[PDB]
Amino acid sequence: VTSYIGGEGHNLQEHSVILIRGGRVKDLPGVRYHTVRGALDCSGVKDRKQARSKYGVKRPKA
Amino acid sequence: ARYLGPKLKLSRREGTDLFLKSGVRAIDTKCKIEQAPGQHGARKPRLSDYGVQLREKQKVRRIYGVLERQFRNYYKEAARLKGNTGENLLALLEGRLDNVVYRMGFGATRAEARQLVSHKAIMVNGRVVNIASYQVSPNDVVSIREKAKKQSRVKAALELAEQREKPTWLEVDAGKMEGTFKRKPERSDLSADINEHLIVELYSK
Amino acid sequence: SKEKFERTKPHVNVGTIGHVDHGKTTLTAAITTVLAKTYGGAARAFDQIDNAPEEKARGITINTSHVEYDTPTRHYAHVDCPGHADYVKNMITGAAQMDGAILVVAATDGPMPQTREHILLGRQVGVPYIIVFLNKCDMVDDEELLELVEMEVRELLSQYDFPGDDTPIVRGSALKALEGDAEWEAKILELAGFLDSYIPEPERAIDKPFLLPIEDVFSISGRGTVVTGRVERGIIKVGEEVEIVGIKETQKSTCTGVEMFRKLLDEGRAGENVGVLLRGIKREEIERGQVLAKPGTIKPHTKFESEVYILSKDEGGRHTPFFKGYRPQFYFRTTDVTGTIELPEGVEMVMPGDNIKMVVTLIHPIAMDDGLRFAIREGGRTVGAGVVAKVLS
Amino acid sequence: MVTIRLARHGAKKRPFYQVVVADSRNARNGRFIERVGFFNPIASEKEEGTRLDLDRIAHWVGQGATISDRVAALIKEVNKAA
Amino acid sequence: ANIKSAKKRAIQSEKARKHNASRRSMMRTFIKKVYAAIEAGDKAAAQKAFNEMQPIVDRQAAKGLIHKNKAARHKANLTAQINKLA
RNA sequence: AAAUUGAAGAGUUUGAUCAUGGCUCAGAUUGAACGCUGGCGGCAGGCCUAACACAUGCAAGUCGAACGGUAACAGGAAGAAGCUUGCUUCUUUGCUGACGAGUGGCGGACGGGUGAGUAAUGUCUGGGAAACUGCCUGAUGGAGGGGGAUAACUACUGGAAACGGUAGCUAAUACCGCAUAACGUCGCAAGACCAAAGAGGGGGACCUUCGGGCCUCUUGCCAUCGGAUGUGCCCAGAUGGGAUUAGCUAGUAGGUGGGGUAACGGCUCACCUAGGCGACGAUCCCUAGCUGGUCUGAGAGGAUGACCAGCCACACUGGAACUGAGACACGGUCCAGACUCCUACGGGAGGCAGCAGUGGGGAAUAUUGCACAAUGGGCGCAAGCCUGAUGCAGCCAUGCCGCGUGUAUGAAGAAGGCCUUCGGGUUGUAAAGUACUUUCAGCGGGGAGGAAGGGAGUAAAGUUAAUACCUUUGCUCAUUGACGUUACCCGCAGAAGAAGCACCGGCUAACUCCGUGCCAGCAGCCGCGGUAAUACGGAGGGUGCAAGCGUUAAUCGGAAUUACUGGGCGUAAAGCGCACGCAGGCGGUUUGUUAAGUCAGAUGUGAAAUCCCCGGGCUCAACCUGGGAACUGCAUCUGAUACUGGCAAG
RNA sequence: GCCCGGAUAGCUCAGUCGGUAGAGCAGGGGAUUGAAAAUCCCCGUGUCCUUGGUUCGAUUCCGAGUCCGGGCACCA
Repeated sequence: VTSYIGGEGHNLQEHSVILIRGGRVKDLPGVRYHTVRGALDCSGVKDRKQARSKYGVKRPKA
Repeated sequence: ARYLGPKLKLSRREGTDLFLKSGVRAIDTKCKIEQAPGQHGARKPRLSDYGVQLREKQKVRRIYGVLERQFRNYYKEAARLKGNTGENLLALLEGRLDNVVYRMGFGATRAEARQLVSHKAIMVNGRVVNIASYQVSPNDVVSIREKAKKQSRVKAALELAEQREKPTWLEVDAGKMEGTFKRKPERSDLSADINEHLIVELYSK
Repeated sequence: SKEKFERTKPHVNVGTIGHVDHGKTTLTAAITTVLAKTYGGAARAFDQIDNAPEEKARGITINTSHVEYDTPTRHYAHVDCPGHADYVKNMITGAAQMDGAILVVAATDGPMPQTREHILLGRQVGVPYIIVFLNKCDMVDDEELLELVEMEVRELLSQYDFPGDDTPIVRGSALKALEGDAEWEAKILELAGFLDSYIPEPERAIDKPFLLPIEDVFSISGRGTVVTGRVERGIIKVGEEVEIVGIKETQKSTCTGVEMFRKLLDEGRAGENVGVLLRGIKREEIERGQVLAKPGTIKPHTKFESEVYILSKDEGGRHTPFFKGYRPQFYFRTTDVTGTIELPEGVEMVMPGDNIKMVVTLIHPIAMDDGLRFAIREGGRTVGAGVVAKVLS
Repeated sequence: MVTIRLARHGAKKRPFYQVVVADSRNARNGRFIERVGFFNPIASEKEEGTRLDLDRIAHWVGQGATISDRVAALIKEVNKAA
Repeated sequence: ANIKSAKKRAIQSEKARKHNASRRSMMRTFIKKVYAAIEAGDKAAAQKAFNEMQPIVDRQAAKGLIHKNKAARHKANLTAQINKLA
């Protein structure tokens, strides 16, 4: 599946073992998923403070 | 869960007093009435057919001081009972102990009265009650605990209930620190803060 | 279901040191073999000199303290560690966990790199309590040249400020003491006499808050996850509630078992190796980078303030100054971890042979408090010794 | 063989029983063919908490049934017709 | 499941199994004595023979040897032959 | 003791507009996860994945008042022995209490778990006729006599273990025939014929081997006819998919006889006739336990059976047979398969989809709990014994609800942030200040009910031997709570210990600014974003929810978007290219006649639990529980005869 | 717990794997444009593995460590 990664900051790799939720984005062909940040080998997203529960991002960081 | 923060914020958005923070600031310095909260409070709020429903639901839950889980609970009970859910819920909303305690002057605000009911300050039928959501029965009496009969905040509140008309299903006596819940609450004096057309719209979604 | 180890007499964590091929496993077998004859009362016996499949299968040396035995004064547990330069890490951490070490050297090779490395650890990171054994003595063609061969060991001691002759240096042939040669069985047991008195005695921090730096971990089929290692502080008993801190998220469990040397344990004690079984824990999650403890006594940290002395070239230190922005390896209990370092206000460098205040920033968290010792290494050499003065967030 | 026994009901620390016509081949809190009463051993000020059908037990024991000991007790404090 | 705290009712089942097996073939093959009275043509002598059979035909179903209400069908199948006579 | 409250719109086609129609969407819910965050209390909930394999523990047995025995323990009884010396050792004695082990009797097949089979006469809904049973229970009879075995025990002995081996003794509620028996059994009738077991308590008299007998009571047995919870059959109607899934059957279709069955039928074997079943779905191959009921929605319809409860099948696999009322079976027996394990290499051992525990799978899951207190179940002659059955604390935000985290008051509102017209405004009475209590948590104090039964003493009654024995009650008091400092309540400071999470372009509640400047990404659709963006990301403020929060998936809704409820077809996707005409459907008009359906009526049923309506209760709620309302139909049968249907004529 | 290998401009290719790392290809910016493509005119990248060491000299060697692959190795 092709799976969207949201916000800038990418800790996932061409062998990063990860979890993915549904991400609806018919804007991009075939993309029906979204990759969960701060789960398995994927770390949380950069420059977030309005999310804590989303992106795996915890009580806020830079 | 209860409001621990600044209480007068709410009244300014909701176009009502909410019967909390009923004090005053001196000479109307930065008095912040007749405005909605924050720097953008002079901007008009914008509606939709569901938006009106969410703003009316916030209103009723700020009137009677109840959670959304409490209001969802009472609305299931309203629908369990025969007749129409709308009027069945309005009967539920008016009878509960925390509201009857504010009506009966024990709390000069809603938050004084909810703290009184939790903190065993009111006993009802002569038996101690530590929950906001106890239904007072007709012709029964709510009665202050001795350790709350000393509370200066309550003693001022019960005087603020004298020469103050009370909803005609109850009376209170400052001198006893006891109030008779004389009869059942009456929709022909007080009703809740929502639209009876909107409450059946969401099942069609 | 298992049988119980009983905490009688004092008890100590020790270990062999020296090179590969020298005797590093032979000596620790051979002492325990003659101990069962001499201390224990037995006659030379075939089951004395060989050991069971079941211990060999797990005590591969490099992950397990495979050896437990008894002497007239104390019980011992003992750790086995690599004798080669391809792998030294489990010695240099094991030094801070042990109360002393058993130094083996072979006349056949002469001294090799790990007989000269492991002797330094008791100054550098651990404790200076070393007892010595000269192996393969029977090989040398002249006895009067064997006597000069032993003056080499007194020099090797004297290189790292160990007293060259007031250290006990037994002469022996450990594989001949092991098998039951009449001359070499009679020239090993002097070493257990010294082991009973050179420590001199263990002392255990069993008053303090429980700290088990985990050495190793096991997966019991049908029962789950046991975490084990030398206890640095405190106590455990069966049914205690326990916290795992360190390189992972902090979580709580119940210690529902307590064991030592594959036996159930009436009480886990400081200064000795102890294992703990854990309720509702799965072998998928746990790692050795963890530290078991009493809930809310110690927390994971990546950052810490510390005092650290930089060695002088005299002590085998640097001769070049130690600049800011270095990436030394630290040594904490069972585990090593690397951090980037910082120097005080207006200090770009500190000279060799001088003390400084430092702030470290590790590349992974470990459980830390004040008063925990380390040594630093910068690659090719150890360069300093220090202590965590407080933790940082 | 048929029995008149307790089958168990009610929440933790606050139990209940339905008195029931059952078989010993059945499960205690499961299969029964009739409820002949109710017994709340703990409840206070609950008038609807307790019944027992004496008329029904008299039919069953005529068909060769046995009353269990809780039932044989409870019929002596319930009225001898129901 | 895997275990029970006792094992002896399982051995009670084998003790019973072998004493039933050893005599279920006994009580049924005596009928070769009955068959000669069926062959002799005469209903009363056929019946007297089946009455000589009745001692072992009721006990074979009382006992474990075939269990249940199995005497009734054996008496029925053997009668359905000898009731052709009169 | 009654009943309904339900049906929707919104973003999106173009320069502008109507209709049609897809797409997206607001709602509700899950044994759900993910990720953040979290204090307190009640009741509830926690594999929804591998029917995949389980370490280790633990889950129905029990009676010495069936029998033979005497390992253990204590005692009595007797002997013997020692300055432990009239106090003390050893021995003997089954002599007694008693019980290790054996024989023996009934349930272990029960409870508990799982959803793998089965699209099924299991199950749902309702009837039909040839059926049966543990054991409880109604009721009738019987108990003659004789013969016979062997383990335990006794001795001897092999192997690593499984496994035992060798030889001897003997008892029963153990073994067996004949006898002997009721409303009994078979037989068309004559007539023949059917069981089996005793044991235990005790007294005046009476025998006596002084064991025992007799006597009488108690307890137990066996046959047999009745009742009953439970269970089986038969029958009717219903039960997902592939028709690009067309043949299936003779052990059939029909019949007849034996065999066989609890009973029943080609069940099965055989004969005889040739029929039966299907393309409006035989057959073939695929999936799936069902159902009360759970979720969703006007409901139809759809999803769905889970938490609780009725029922079925199954328990690592394959073959078979049995114990017993009943089981190719979960807890058991022989063998095989695979794996695994012990092993002296010969041989043997095992299956948590019981309870707790665990590895693994996977997106994901409690303590090798605790307890005799109370409920049921199994043995018990009775006292009693068993039970992870049962009850009940723990863990965890898994479920639902209720409560709290302080509050009355209080400004030149003061700094700051934010916004700004640069005045101030605002965040916010929020802070500072003034006034007050501690609920809850903590700690301390006090403490109900879940408890009934059961034990023993003692008196009377009954049973009875005048008498004990046997037993019930009355009465006395012996004794009984895991959960547990309980439920619930009282004392005591003191705000002390209790707020994070998501959202702000519109649909969608929240607006302004700044930066990154078509970038970061951003929304589900239309789309936003290309240097002063409520669309990004942040700030502040605002909005919304709250110890839970968002988000993702899944189901159902909006949808009438397969339209009975509720659509179009000239042309919106669209009427067969046309005729002729069977299947099946539909049938003018008139005379007579009929009614199962319909309709009127009745009888039988969908019980409980679950559901719904109305009560009651645990302080309230969640939660628990009663009563009352619901079950339109279905099976069968009775009246009317307009009508569908039936029968006959015109 | 440890040990081993891989880290030349976005891409590519060279460079005693000891002797100050060199060049190319493609692309981006600006202008055009409200912006972009394309075009036209200008221009940059080296994580030459991070970081300590060895030496007369580190790009290329040794330890320390990250990501990613691989090795050593266990069941109280």
